[PDB]
Amino acid sequence: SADSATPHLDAVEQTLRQVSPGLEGDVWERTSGNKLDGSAADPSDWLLQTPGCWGDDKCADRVGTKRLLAKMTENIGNATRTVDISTLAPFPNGAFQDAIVAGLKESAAKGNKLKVRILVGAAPVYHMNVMPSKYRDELTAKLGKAAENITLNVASMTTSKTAFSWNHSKILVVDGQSALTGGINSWKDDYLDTTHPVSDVDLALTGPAAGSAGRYLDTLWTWTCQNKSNIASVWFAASGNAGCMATMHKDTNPKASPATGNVPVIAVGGLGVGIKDVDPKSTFRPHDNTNADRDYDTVNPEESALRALVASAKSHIEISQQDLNATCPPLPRYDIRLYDALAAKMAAGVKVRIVVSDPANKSLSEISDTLRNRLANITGSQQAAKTAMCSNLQLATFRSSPNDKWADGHPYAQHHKLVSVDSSTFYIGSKNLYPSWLQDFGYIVESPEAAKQLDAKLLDPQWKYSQETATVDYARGICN
Repeated sequence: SADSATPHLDAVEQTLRQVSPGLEGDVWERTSGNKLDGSAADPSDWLLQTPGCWGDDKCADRVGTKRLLAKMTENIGNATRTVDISTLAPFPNGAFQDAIVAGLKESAAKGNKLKVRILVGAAPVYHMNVMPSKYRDELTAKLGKAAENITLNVASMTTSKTAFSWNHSKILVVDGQSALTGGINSWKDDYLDTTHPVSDVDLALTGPAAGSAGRYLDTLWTWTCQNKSNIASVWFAASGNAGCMATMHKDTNPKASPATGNVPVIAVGGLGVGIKDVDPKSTFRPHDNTNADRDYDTVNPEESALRALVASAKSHIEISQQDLNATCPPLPRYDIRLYDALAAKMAAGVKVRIVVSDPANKSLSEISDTLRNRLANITGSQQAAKTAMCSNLQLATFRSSPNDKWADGHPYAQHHKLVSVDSSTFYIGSKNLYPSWLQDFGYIVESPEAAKQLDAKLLDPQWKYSQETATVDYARGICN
């Protein structure tokens, strides 16, 4: 018999086909033959962490931020057909707008005509600020003659006011072949023009999984174009006499995709609330969408995917987030199934590390109490839960140097949406583990070599400096 080399993806895949079989290909998809898109000088700079400093409370070394903008510009400059962007509102500004304009100029100067879609999610509280025909006109102006060659769609959207749903994915796809995604929304959002930068992470790849991200954006733009005349759902603007490009990606880029490397990946996203009510093909049979809406799960496969990734761990789990708990009624406080899966792992002796952003930006007491309570349901007592938790948990707030705050007085903050298991398989994307009902997207990658680079470049230094704040740390017998 043959032994799989991708046991973690196999497990996640099996769950996704149970929960969202009708969404395979569009909202989630497993592909082989990808390449983590790091140069030759640096094999590891597929991992776009920002700011990239460690051990320096002044953050002198901004190599990560410089690299991110160069990669955006470079990837867009190599476009020959299509550029596909999603983020949270506002529309691109500052250094990110500069990288987009420079990339588009670079591609236009090589003789290319491009189709470009720029899609942002707006919170009703934010709406007025986001004006797509204004952004269209500002981008057109900055491009100059290069704008002659750009067919542009620009839109902001809210899929549900009542259930607080809009786009939160942060994606850049060029020619359906290269993709960047992760947690980085804009330069100012992460205070990168600043000496207290926020810590964040994106990944860059090429290959079939880039097509997966284009198909996810086709799913959002199909709904956007269907609703482009409903002023309460969508504000849409286009250049010239262009239409609304619902399926830019299906149309201009094929579906069979040649391999660029040897990395297997599961692309996975969610449709939030108000795009699709249910996956009609699903037979899954498991107001609060996170914990008590079957139909919601079937159209938000990323929630199940992340819980399955946790469940697939045989040895150890590292979680790095802004928080695990939500503070946004009517959203629930936490994902019950997630904490239950973390508890079950600790009850089996699998190690769990949780690093969250400083509450200033206890937060920790809330996490450990809930984990303890879920473990008590499993182990039968509070004393047995404490044994399981204290012996298997690391829980701390994030630090990037031996200083308790940045040198300039402000606390450290982090925006990662990162999960890694068994130094083998990890998620990088925009989906937070705390309850949220937005459209999101990310990649689950199984590669021990890449996961060890993630350890060496991110998770190891992270823990080196964050452990000073730990309220629980089985490796030093701390359990407060």
